[PDB]
Amino acid sequence: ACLGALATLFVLGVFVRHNATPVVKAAGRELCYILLGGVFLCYCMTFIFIAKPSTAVCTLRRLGLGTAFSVCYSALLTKTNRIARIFGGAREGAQRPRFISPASQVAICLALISGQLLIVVAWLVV
Amino acid sequence: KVSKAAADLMAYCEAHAKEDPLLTPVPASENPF
Amino acid sequence: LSQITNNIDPVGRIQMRTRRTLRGHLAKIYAMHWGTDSRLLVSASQDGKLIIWDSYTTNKVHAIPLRSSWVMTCAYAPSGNYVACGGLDNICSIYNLKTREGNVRVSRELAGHTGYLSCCRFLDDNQIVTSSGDTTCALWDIETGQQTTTFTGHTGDVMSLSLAPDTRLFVSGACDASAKLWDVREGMCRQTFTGHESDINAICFFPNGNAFATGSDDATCRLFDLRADQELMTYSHDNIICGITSVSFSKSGRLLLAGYDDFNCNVWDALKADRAGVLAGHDNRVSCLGVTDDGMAVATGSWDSFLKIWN
Amino acid sequence: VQLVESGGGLVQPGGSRKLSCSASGFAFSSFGMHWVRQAPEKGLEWVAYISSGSGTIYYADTVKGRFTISRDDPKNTLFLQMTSLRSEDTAMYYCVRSIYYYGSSPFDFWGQGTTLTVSSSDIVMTQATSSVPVTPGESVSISCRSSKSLLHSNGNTYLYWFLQRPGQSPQLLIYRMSNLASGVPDRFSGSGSGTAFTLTISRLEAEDVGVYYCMQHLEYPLTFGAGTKLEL
Amino acid sequence: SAEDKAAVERSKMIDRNLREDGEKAAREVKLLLLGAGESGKNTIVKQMKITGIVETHFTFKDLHFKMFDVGAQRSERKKWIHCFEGVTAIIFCVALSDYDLVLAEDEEMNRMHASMKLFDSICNNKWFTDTSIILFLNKKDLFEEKIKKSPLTICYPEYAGSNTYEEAAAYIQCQFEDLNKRKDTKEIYTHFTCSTDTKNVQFVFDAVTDVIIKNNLKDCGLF
Amino acid sequence: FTMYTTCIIWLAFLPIFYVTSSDYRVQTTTMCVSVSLSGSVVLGCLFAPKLHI
Repeated sequence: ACLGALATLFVLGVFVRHNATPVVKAAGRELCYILLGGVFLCYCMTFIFIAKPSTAVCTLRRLGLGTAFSVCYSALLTKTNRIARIFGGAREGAQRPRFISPASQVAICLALISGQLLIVVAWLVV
Repeated sequence: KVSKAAADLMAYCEAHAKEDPLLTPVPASENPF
Repeated sequence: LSQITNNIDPVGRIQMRTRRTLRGHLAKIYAMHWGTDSRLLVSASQDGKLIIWDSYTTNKVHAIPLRSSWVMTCAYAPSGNYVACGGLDNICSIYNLKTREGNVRVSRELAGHTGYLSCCRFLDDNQIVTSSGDTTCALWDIETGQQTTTFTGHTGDVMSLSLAPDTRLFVSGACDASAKLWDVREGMCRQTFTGHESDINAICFFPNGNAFATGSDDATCRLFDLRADQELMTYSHDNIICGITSVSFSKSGRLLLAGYDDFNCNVWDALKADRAGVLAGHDNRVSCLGVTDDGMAVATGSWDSFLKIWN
Repeated sequence: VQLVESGGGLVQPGGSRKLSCSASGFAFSSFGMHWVRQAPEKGLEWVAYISSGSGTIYYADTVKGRFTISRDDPKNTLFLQMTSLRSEDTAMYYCVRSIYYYGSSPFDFWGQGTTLTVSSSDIVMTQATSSVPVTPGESVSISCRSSKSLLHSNGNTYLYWFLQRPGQSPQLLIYRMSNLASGVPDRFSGSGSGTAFTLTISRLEAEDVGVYYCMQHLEYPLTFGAGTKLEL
Repeated sequence: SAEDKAAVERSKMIDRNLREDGEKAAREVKLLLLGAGESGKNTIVKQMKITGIVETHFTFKDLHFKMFDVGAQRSERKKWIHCFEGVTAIIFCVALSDYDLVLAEDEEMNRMHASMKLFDSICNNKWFTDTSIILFLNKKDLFEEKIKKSPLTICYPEYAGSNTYEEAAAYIQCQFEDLNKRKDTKEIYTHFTCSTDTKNVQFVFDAVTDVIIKNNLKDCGLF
Repeated sequence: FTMYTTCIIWLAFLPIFYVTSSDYRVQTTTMCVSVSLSGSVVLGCLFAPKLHI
């Protein structure tokens, strides 16, 4: 897990070092950032799983596992939805589709994560 | 004369300045905007 | 004369905020002419529509389509019954607003020009005046749909027109750095003014009928009279490079509402020759400044599809 | 332009029939319609209203939950279902168009309608007179009262005047009590305060035998009242 | 808010109608045309289904194209172009055979020189910085005949090469694609057109799809 | 392609933990390495263009 976290930190650093290249510009900058954050949170969850079980630690586990999985899943979903947009926009008219700005995609994935947290706390209070 | 025209314009701007909301602090309650 | 205008007490720094946020347009705005009742205004979209907006309640009533997709300008009748539309197809369509059995129907299509309708205006219900792009700011009629008087005397092309409360004379500035004062009665040019370098984007008119101000693309405004034959006052700024694209006056004439291409507008003083206030809040450059007859509203038609009443 | 109704006749209380009002010559998709009826002994009464373009619904107090009205813009027709009919509904149903905006002329043109016979919160406004003899050419000044103050926040009153000539549709006379409509001469002058209203008519003309009615549009209920008739 | 309810409802209705009309208009991509006089306009506007400017609209492969032919405009270009923001791409129709001829305006400049000046003017303006240009080359057979009859050394003194058509077309492909300051946001798509090779709408379709895709990616920073 | 690879990796790892969930004494230890393998798979899916450059 420490090696994975080091690799994630290194790839995040090499991404933020050069941002004018089209390689990192093709995929979502905010999208790849939140994906790397989700992977780092997966590794932090792997760290937390090996620890002394406590009610606070156990609730943190229950929330963080779902959060770390849902962040990556929502980032991939947003990326593939933008790919569907680039595939279906040329076939249709010349208009900017709804929810295309990067901040809008960040809002969408944050809303998905908020829904995941809402359902996990709605099942947690029971 | 240009001085006469300038004086006439200044007199018109000073005499009709009471009915100009762009230069007077009109209240916002009674104003439609 | 510039020494007698330096004894008047300065009005000071004036600051005014927006009143209504006219949202709903999805294209550029090039001209938003104001009515005479100080309540309704007309706005020319760029896709296919022409919307007559309301100012107090901020609710649209007629958003009529046009055969011409591009609408360069618009004009609202003083009676509130007809509207004139510009464009590039040389079709100054006259839509009938107060019509029976329907919302709005077109009355006549004004054709017979080779340039482009840049600034239309209404003298009365029938006798109207246009400003085409082929140096022909001729006068028009609605009943016959044909021209009655043609105004010539500009070297380049004309893209601005302003009327007088007396309705007998009207000044109009062309792209040759010259504004000519035409007379509706005789049809000839009374005098052509000189002293500006860049082209005249838009022109206004003094409320009394003895002066006017031209909008030059050289970041300079001038207050030219009608009986003095000489520039009285000039307004220049150093930290800007773009030029004014629309000039207007208030009900008194002291506040000169100028619109630059700095994504904002300015309020100059006709006597102190100093920028009183800066009206910011536009994402794009302003295209028209419509001030009411009583100074109750100052609408702006910036290209960001936003009409902001700064009063 | 025309508003022609059909489907009348003798019906039984509790039966079923189809009534429509055919209209053509205007933008039917941008004009709200009313169903104001006229009884031979009772004044007019508004029952239902649809917004321009199948929008909102407006009903009365004694009709909410009984009647149902639909519109068809591609067919340009009005579908009315008359169920649970009582023996006291003998009236002249109209198909009146209206449009509401700044400076609009609501209730500009009224329909003709058909007649029918049968076998055997709320805002109310009273009138001043019932039937007085008025000579043509005397500058008649008709007065009217109300039960509320016409001091709306927009800054204008809401009082419309109508007249039903014998055999002629109840056309519009003046809207907002201060602005003349289309189709009337420049002789009516309406004024008054927020409670009382007055209307002066100078230089009268012939065929001025219609009865005058008033209407307020401050709320959904629209009550015309009894009616002030004019004689020769 | 009591009696103005109908006014607000009508405003909302016409606002929904305006939004529908704007969505329908955005579905129709807008293209303008430029070039010299009789540079091959009829050969491309007569194959489609379909004073002031001309505006035609035609559907192809479930896509509405709105072509705007300026044609004859008595006013100067500085005005109507200055107010043409919001276009996806422009079209520049030229004829390569107009290199040995001289226009009847000054009898001192070549037609190709005037076309290059027009291109440098429409590419160095503050309104067409993010707009692409699609070059149409009309009457390529006339250009082949001219280059077989004329050595082209009279029109271009700095040019040096053999006498053929392929290398001349390649030099043309590299002569109008370098006047711009940058090529990352000013991509150019060149195509030939003559009496043969019918149904050239596939090229302009691919070009408009590519430019609108690049615009949508630059909107979100994906490009 | 990388998304399809990640999805088939998910579909292959799901029965692994579904059958290893029995005898949770070892499941509490394999959870960490499973999450680490999943994070590594996502890292590869994301950095395939970064690994090629």
